[PDB]
Amino acid sequence: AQYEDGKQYTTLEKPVAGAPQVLEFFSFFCPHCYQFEEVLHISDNVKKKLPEGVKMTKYHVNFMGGDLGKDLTQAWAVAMALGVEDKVTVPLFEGVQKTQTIRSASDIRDVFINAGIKGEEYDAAWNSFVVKSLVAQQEKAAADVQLRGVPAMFVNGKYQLNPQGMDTSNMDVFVQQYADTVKYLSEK
Repeated sequence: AQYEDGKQYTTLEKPVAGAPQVLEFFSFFCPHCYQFEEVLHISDNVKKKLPEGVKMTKYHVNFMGGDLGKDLTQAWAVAMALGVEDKVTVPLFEGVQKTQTIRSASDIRDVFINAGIKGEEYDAAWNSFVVKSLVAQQEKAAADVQLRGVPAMFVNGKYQLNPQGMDTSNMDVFVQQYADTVKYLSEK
């Protein structure tokens, strides 16, 4: 058929109860994640095709970058808690991978301050238990899909996107196929 298990997607042996409808994992240290987000715009192309009432969730991972990697997962929790993901995603990626001006937790915080988040507001969130629970949620989600690498995307806790089984191509047909596959999976 057009969409096939083992081709554009695979099926989790252990489906995840209560999982987000569309769940993406990434790291700000991850070179292909930079490409996915800043060049291919995978997240945004997926959203433009998602059915009504389907939300996208995006989580950061710890296993790249050591201490700074964990700081970035905690900062991503802060972004989620404050609802400023669309203000910090580009400067965090560029800070880590383009300019390489993000080397410490303070450097991460600078991105938020420069983006207009008040210092008080960032620090209260950073130190909050709401943020510690959001870090834990991100780690738990990774365990639940038995995550091995990033970038990665899962639909309804049952299906895993398999870009390896899609076209190389014009980047753009790849992106289109990826977004079309997510939409098919969401309706499955």
